[PDB]
Amino acid sequence: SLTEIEHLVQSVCKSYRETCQLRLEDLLRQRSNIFSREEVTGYQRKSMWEMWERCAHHLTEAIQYVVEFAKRLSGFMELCQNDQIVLLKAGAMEVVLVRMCRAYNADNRTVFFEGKYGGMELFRALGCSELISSIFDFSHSLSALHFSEDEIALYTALVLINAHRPGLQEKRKVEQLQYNLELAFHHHLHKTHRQSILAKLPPKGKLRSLCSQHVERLQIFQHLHPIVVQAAFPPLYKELFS
Ligand SMILES: O=C(O)c1ccc(/N=C/c2c(-c3c(Cl)cccc3C(F)(F)F)noc2-c2cc[nH]c2)cc1
Repeated sequence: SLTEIEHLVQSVCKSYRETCQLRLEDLLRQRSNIFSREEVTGYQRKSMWEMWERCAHHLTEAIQYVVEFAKRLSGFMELCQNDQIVLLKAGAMEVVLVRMCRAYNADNRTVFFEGKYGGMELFRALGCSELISSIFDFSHSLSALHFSEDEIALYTALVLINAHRPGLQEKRKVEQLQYNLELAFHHHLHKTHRQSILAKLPPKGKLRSLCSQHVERLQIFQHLHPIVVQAAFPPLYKELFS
């Protein structure tokens, strides 16, 4: 049934639109709005721990939007809670990292952060320059594809719905969702004459390794300087915080 796959594309893109935080038109319109040298120095002089508090708050919010995205994916709520948590634990921050490329400007290597665009030197006080550089580099590689909003929506749905995640109890049910999302993505790329991006997408293991380094650093900061989380998803919170 072709209309079932067309309906799936529509529903995935709708969930993405309802959870994507900033509209692409707003991000693009703000590209000329760049932090001044005075404003960059103000961020660099902030305590590591204040920048950590700010970034942790932004990342928690971003994860929560990804959870809402997943909750609206067809069939996700029909998975058992164990498998929902397995998939979100493994993939929600990977989706956050992919979503960042929308807010990245490859021409001056800046990201939209707290209302204006700034380079990675904005984050100097965190003392994480290698991680920050890796995140910027990863956003650069995606942004060069000119990833469309529907491409991000369908691709990030597949980042989440991955039947190979260790620990799933109902692997056949996740497989069925994955196959339908794969078909939705590939059908959409053919319709829009964008199958050329398939060979240019991040290779196997690159997003995994970047996310692993990223979450490891967040866990170190949270151990040294715990933040208060506006916790909305107790089963997921319990897996990440201790
Ligand atoms: O509302 C809720 O219940 C809820 C629950 C969990 C949330 N995020 C957990 C985080 C964090 C993280 C962040 Cl975002 C900030 C500070 C410290 C961390 C730390 F690393 F300590 F966990 N990093 O990766 C994840 C993650 C989530 C799914 N897969 C990976 C957010 C909101």
